[PDB]
Amino acid sequence: GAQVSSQKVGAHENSNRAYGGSTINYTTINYYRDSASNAASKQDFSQDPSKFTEPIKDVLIKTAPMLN
Amino acid sequence: GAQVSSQKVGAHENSNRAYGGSTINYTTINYYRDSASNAASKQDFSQDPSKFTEPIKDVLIKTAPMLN
Amino acid sequence: GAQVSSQKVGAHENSNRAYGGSTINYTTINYYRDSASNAASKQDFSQDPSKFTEPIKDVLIKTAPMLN
Amino acid sequence: GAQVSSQKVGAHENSNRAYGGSTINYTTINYYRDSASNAASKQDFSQDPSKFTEPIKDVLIKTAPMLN
Amino acid sequence: GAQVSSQKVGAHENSNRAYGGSTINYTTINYYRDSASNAASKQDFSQDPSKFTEPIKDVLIKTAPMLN
Amino acid sequence: QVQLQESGGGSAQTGGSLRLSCAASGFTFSHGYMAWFRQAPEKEREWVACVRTSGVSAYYADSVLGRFTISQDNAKSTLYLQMNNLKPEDTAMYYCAATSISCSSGYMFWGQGTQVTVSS
Amino acid sequence: QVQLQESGGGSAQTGGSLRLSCAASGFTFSHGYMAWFRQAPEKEREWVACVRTSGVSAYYADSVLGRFTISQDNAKSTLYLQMNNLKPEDTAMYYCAATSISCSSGYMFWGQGTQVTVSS
Amino acid sequence: AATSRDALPNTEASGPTHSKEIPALTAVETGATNPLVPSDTVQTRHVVQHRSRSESSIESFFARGACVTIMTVDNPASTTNKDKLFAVWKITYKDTVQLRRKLEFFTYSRFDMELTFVVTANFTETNNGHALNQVYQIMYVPPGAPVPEKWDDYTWQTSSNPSIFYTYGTAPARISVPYVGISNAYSHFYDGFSKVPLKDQSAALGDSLYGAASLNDFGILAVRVVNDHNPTKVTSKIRVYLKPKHIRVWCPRPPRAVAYYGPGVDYKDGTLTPLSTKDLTTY
Amino acid sequence: GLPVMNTPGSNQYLTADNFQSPCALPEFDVTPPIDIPGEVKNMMELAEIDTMIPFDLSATKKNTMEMYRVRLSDKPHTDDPILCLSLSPASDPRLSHTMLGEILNYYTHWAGSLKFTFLFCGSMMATGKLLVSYAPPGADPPKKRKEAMLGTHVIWDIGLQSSCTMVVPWISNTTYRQTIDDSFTEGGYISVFYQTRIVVPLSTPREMDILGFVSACNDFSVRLLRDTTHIEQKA
Amino acid sequence: GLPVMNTPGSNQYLTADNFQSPCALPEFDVTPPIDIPGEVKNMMELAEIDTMIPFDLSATKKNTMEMYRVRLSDKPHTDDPILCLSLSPASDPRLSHTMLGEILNYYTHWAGSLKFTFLFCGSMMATGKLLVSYAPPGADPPKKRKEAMLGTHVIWDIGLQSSCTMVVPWISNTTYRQTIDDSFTEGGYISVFYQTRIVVPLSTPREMDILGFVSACNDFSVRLLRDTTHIEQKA
Amino acid sequence: GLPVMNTPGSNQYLTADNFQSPCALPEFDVTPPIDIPGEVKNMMELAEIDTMIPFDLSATKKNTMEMYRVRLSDKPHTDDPILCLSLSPASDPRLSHTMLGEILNYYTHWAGSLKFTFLFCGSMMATGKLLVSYAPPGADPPKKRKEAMLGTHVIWDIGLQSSCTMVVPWISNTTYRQTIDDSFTEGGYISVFYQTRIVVPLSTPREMDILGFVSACNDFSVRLLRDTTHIEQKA
Ligand SMILES: CCCCCCCCCCCCCCCC(=O)O
Repeated sequence: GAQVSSQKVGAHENSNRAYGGSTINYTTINYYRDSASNAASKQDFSQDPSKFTEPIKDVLIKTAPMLN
Repeated sequence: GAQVSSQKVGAHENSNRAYGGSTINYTTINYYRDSASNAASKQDFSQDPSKFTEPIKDVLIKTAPMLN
Repeated sequence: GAQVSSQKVGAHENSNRAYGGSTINYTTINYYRDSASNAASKQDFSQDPSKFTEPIKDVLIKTAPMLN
Repeated sequence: GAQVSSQKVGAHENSNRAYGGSTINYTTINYYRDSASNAASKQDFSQDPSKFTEPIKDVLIKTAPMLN
Repeated sequence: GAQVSSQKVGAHENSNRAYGGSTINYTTINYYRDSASNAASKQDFSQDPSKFTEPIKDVLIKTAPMLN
Repeated sequence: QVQLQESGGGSAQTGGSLRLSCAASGFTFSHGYMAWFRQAPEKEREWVACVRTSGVSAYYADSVLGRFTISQDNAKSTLYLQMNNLKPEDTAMYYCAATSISCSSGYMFWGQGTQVTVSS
Repeated sequence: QVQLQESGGGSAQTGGSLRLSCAASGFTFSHGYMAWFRQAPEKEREWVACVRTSGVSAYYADSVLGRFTISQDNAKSTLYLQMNNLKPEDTAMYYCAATSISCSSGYMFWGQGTQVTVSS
Repeated sequence: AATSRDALPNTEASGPTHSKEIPALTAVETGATNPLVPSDTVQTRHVVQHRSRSESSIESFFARGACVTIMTVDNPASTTNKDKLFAVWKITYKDTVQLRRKLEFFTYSRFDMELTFVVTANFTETNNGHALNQVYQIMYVPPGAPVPEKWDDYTWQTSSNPSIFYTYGTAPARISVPYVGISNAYSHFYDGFSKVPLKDQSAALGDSLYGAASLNDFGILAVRVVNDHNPTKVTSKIRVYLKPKHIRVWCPRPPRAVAYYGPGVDYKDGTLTPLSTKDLTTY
Repeated sequence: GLPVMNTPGSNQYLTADNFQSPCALPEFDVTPPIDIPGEVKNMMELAEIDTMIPFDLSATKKNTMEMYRVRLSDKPHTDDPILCLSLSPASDPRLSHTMLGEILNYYTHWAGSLKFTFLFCGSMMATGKLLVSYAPPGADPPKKRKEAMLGTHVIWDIGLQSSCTMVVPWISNTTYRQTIDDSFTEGGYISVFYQTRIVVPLSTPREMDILGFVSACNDFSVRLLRDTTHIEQKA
Repeated sequence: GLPVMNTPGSNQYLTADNFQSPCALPEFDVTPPIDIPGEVKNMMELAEIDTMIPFDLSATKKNTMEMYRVRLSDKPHTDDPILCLSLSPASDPRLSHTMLGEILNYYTHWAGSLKFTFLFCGSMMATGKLLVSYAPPGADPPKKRKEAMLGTHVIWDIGLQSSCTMVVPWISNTTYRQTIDDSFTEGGYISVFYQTRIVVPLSTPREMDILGFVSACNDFSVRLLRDTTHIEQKA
Repeated sequence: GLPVMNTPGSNQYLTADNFQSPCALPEFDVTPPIDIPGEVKNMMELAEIDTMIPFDLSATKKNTMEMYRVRLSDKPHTDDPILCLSLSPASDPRLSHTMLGEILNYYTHWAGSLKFTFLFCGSMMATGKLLVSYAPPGADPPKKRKEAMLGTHVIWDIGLQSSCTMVVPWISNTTYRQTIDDSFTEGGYISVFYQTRIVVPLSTPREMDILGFVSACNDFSVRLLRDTTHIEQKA
């Protein structure tokens, strides 16, 4: 039950018939039963910082006067 | 003849595009002919303790008087 | 070209959702070209010892008199 | 997600029933998530040196007088 | 891209349910891009020694007089 | 190998005084407390007194109040238990329980203890 | 390397006494028994006597009753076989079979043995 | 179908009550345990239970390796008086305390047995001499097989015995042994004797041990330094670690309260006091 | 050979690893097991079985048969405790030696609900009403019925049904409690007080005994396996 | 066993490797997490939050509450700076201690746009117009409004809306700037000058304070993780 | 190269391992085998073949041709044994040297049924009736026909069919018996007594011999391979 994931290519080798081009992938297969043992995936989500930037009850509209 | 089994995820990594989410599995392939050699599966059953808790001939009904 | 063979389970682990139950198998793949190099299969036949026990020309019938 | 690529056979072994003949290939599977980690493919393109040989605005036609 | 080839069985183990019998094969997968790196196949052809035995212009017929 | 080793003996007459010491080693992560405990001849183990990490802020048990004095010398990595006015109730074993603590109850290191006897 | 080595000789006149010893080493897991066996000149190997682990509870063979004495010294990790009233039937080889036992028959360690001869 | 890693039964929200049903009243004369849950006696809310019994499964409870014995051997100088030390240990879990007590939680068991071998060596005599990396043979001598008397005798040929040549410095040694019991379960406690004392027989002839089956139950291991005599003495300690895998058990028994004494159930005096002092009305 | 790279940890031996290894006796004919009555699958199963609690651990009653007996009497009604007990199943001398505690002594953390059961052992003619109460921690351990009655409790009437059960509902700050004496993971207090009093007619033993049992509940669990202290090997 | 060949690097331990390894507590029942408010996924998220800048770091004002206050006055109009600041968020004493800088102190390279926000803290009756300006590097850092006004800037009027924001648009030779003082990766200059002057009526405090904040923008990023210097352990 | 981790046991050599390894003579033309009569597949096959038992192992009869002969006579009828034998095929001097025992000497455990066969070797005119009996253990080994007759036995009549067979039915506490002398795994007793007596007419040898054979049965098996003691190499 292999896990094939794609890589974000940085330095492109002069190839598109093996490397550089046609999407580069990598295989991963867990070796233990414990979730703890796994390798860190790194395929994590990002999010809206507004929960910190705009902790206000009434929506912030940049174009209008803040206090109305 | 690989054995693919699922893991009970504990600490969820910030992922659902590799880890955290979409069910994490693990592969196992025996390397010897002897059953003794295998790795301990850990996918064991549980059971009713009544064979120890209620070793009585006539069923125990918690809601009624024990001795009737 | 893997060789998947079954094992004769002895001590059954408390499982039938990975081990104990659903027939346990093992994989084998030869690594050399020479037959000599292979691992000993152990899946050998047995036979009738009569070729040693009853080396007689006329069939032996236990229920009747040996010399008739 | 294995990468199977063909090899440019040089010294042909006296075979066409395993080696020498029927196109020889090789397998590659990346082991890390980083593109940097990969092995150098070597399946690179070549190109026209004219960008260095003929850095002229008007096409060079070998058969005619250079300066016309 | 595995290469599965058959072996010429010599000493037959008392089996035909794993070994001895049902044709024994072996797997091979190249690990390098260079042809030089490969393992020696050993599945080579033989040939007619006549190019050395009978280097004559007119065919040699054993049953007739050599010089006619 | 946080070696806690008590000393001080125990064979005084009724009313005297003894100096119960305790050599400490290993890694006593200062912060927390360092104390004393008694088991008694035939009673439950009881808390005697606790002194703060390096701080000379301490407390005493109701039973021992003022008659026992617990200090320390973190230069010599030791703790001391001076005991004046020993009595027939004080006759018992004493233990240097000085590790973790954070209070007057939690531990991960004890000693072998020593016996005290106030005879008369 | 549970080394069982007999000693005691065997060349007495009819009626005397000898002291058959046996040095034991390796790991004799005390619990079980420790004993003596004789093979005889031309007979089957026969059980002589067995003594308990460290316990001085023992038995003797019908033939040897009271005329043979088997003890032990677990401090010296040895067993002893004093033999009074040696006779023409006692002339034989003796073996210190002291291991496992649990009874008077099972073994995993024997010795090299020594010969006894009661001449007359 | 209820696995080890299953979520436990939830807590159901139950309200006030005034009825002829009595969860609270029972009779422990019946031997039976009254099976209640919080809701039965007090008002509760609804609770999605998350915890599982996962770790408490029989297999998991024994999933640790455990030191069963410490075998000592040595390789002395050729000129020496004493023989080269080669150990022989009777294979049993009852030499150490920890694992034994764990195994004593039940009456019988079956388990494929894993053994691990941790070897550790050093010099002994004050000298700057040298010893080249040493090898060690661990030969399993099953009951009845010829036990080696010398460190260099015929027995080490092991034509049928299963041995392991460990080279020092590499990862600890490990071998798998299945459930090799002569019975249909391994017996932790055996209330009986191997022999029967007959009346037409002498007490000695019919006597045996209490609690023992076969003196030789599994055999002995034999460990020796393979390398020959070296001018500088080198002693070695092989530590065996057993992890009972694929384990099943039957009939629970109260856990050992007082320290072990011998291979039996017997208890020595001076250790007959396990519970400490505590006053009835003192929290 | 297939190019490989050795990673951190190789050659190390974890006593808790779960790897495959070679077999010493290849092709060993294992004898089949048989249906031996009473098979156990999990430790908790044993934990749910009631076990008698050695309550009164006095220097004169400890380590004897007297420890399990809590003697009641026909003395007039008071508000003073019969027995006090702190909920720390694995660390309180009293509980720590019962099945529950022992199993608990092999783990670092425990969670779930517990249930205490009290068996009256007087003459048929002896009557009474007792109060067994579990007060959650964070306050003064009750010393009078007045306080204890303010917490979780069951008012038990002695009668034809001789056994009474009070459940200690799992109420704790953390999802799992330490298996050792700790303030942060404290458990509270179990108390027993005379509700009315014990009454006996003439020619009747004026004092008798009550036996206590404890057991985990279906919702109970234990985690983080560890080595116990209830046993040791000196040299 | 499968023929293998050990390659360069085997047995070595990279502190930044990402390999699988054996577990110490097999089958450990992990307690499920709960919805704890405010979850963070990336460091930059914190970087976009405004943080007060300790501008005036005078020997008498440094390491105190006075460092964040930039005091303005009703003195007649001049062309001399109120505050100067160099765009080197991670190396300039002033910026280096704000959230941004700190996060920045864990990386080797930073990129993106930044935004400064200035809060007036005078009496309602106090009015004025200030000019905050970011001049890209490569020339003479302005010392008079005359020059500063030639670059990127916002002319701020003090009124009902008390806060003003000037964005520093990412203009740099390299795609990423060094997180240390470097000429090749220099950032430029942030300046604040009186546009008009501060005017206050009678009975009004003639001097007041302004507070500065800084924060990264959605387009900002950091790379090449590194160890910080803003902390150490001597022995 | 593929990241790997070395586990416990690596580099160790098990004499009972079953791994693949490189070949010394690649492409060796192996000569094909031929149909050589009598091929064996299992050791037990040899065990089922009858082998003559050296019963009378007296100091004067041991290690000679006389050991296999058990001499009977025409003496009047008694109840005293002709031959006694303990069922411990691999440990009893008598059995331990027969094919069965020898094979048995390579294993730790044996199980199944055994069968003894007795061949009369007197003159045609000699008649008689013998009783061969197997008594399971746990009691007094018989010394008189009276007892032996209470167990498992066959009453044999000497006649035209010269050979008689008594099967020892596998009756044991354990599923497998130890291949060494052990009480816990004891086997019982095999005995032979005169049923009537031996009768011979005039001019006939008054004493003759009987030969014994032993062999395992189809249901017999052996496990846990081990090294034998029936051979050694001193220096
Ligand atoms: C190379 C080693 C091979 C064989 C090792 C055999 C040792 C087996 C030990 C098993 C211990 C089981 C204990 C249970 C006791 C019982 O059966 O009554």
